[PDB]
Amino acid sequence: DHNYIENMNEMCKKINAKEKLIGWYHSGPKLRASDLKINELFKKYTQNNPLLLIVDVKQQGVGLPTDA
Amino acid sequence: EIDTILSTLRMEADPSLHPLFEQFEKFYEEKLWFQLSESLTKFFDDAKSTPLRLRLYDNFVSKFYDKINQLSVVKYLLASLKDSKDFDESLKYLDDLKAQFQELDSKKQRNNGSKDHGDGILLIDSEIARTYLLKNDLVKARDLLDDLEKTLDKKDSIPLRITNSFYSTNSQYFKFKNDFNSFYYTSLLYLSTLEPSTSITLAERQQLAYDLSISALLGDKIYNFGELLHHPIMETIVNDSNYDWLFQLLNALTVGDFDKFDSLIKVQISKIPILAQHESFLRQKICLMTLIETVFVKNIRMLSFEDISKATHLPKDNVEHLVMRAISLGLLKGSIDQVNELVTISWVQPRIISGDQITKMKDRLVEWNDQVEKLGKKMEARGQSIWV
Repeated sequence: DHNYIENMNEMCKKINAKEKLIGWYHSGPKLRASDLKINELFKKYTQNNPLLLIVDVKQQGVGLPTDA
Repeated sequence: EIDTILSTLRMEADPSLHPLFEQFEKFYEEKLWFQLSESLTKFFDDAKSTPLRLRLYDNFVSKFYDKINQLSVVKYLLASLKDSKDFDESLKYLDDLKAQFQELDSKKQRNNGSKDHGDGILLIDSEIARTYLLKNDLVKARDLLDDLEKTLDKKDSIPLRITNSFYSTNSQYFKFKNDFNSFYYTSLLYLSTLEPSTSITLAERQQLAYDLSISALLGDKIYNFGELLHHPIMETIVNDSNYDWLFQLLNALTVGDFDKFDSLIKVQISKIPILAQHESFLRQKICLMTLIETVFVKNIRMLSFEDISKATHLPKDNVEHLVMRAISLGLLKGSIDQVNELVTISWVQPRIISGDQITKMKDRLVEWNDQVEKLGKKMEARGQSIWV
């Protein structure tokens, strides 16, 4: 939902303006096919190179549940 | 025939700049708008030599504001109006085009093609403010820029060009107002955001480096000079000896050598009248930097008031005003104990360090390596009977 985005974002900007929209994340332990497709979408709502990191919610592996 | 009329636009053109005209022709023919934008964009860049460009813009490109990037179209009015010493004419074209985008935006939506029209708008307003700074009228400069600043800082994604315009103007504004702090900061941002498609004169860059140096010299809250002395712009003015005293001055200052600085000011202080005023500042600022360093090197951080007095050659009453003011700018944290006339100095601000100042750090770190050498190597012997 892009309307959910552009409805929430400015409702953050009213709070701390200095936090700018960057990129998205999926907590899925490994990539999906549409990932590379939708990052291209987020290039609409950010500027440089929308960053996609993956949080590992299972933790069952070792540390650094993130990957950038 | 705006084609042939366009050719009398070509009559006064240097034919070396002509080959693009044929492009325009076929492009006006083919109407591939991106290609036009390329063409008359770079053309127009070089046709800064030609006031003709106005009517050029004013004729079919005036017709053509429908077509290409708004940054593209607006660049035209920019370079065109650049020379113009008629300010009401500039502002004229500006609010004109503005109204045209009020129309375009009034018809069109975000994903429907009016999104970054906002960008063109902003950029316009920026240059408008510039026009005021040229017009004096310095108050609407201020309120226009300020009204702009909010719209900017809410938008996260915006092209750099706008930003370079924004700091470009704010720099000038503070430069008139002679708020040195604000000038300095705005500047460094401006430079950092400067881009290759912005070609600026080496004489300019020299100047900007100069006024920036002065600002940091007269800036109330600017105590970190590592930013500029390592900033790539200072490499432009560095070699001129007419300015060599200046680097003597800053270099002297960040290493906080009181007497040597005190020598340096004696000459130039007569020379530059802006330095003639504000000698008080310079004195305070020195006393501070000196203090900061004498603390920064000292192994255990504490001071009597005498120590600061002799180090700063300040009679000791002020010494507590000097310390207190050193804190209120954020430079130090810590406390003062008068009864015993000590200064504890919790901590001292991280600050970009030049070459020589590193060496002492190497030293103290060698010490605090040795202490461990002896301790670790000394603790096996004792309790050798206990190890696992």
